[PDB]
Amino acid sequence: EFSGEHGITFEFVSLDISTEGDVVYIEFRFRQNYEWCETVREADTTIEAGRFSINL
Amino acid sequence: SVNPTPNDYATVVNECCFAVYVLSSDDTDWQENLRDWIRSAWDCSKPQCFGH
Repeated sequence: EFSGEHGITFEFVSLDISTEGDVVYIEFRFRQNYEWCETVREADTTIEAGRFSINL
Repeated sequence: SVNPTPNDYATVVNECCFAVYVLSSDDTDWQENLRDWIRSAWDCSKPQCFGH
């Protein structure tokens, strides 16, 4: 449902269970792929326009 | 020895630019003034029209 709501998918890798006394440990191991975005995304060095020219 | 040539008139003729020029006067001064005007137009100044 979450993936359908936002478009984010995970990978299932393994499931382990193990108990101790009166507790059962159920252990999922997921793995998530993504791409990291450059954040700096700042303002540009200048804004071009007018140059110069000497065609001697 | 009369040749009324005086003519520093970059006002009447201005940004509206002309390719060819013809000056019907053998007076050196008038010719030199036309020369100066053309060379001014042909200068590094960003607005150009390249007259002759």
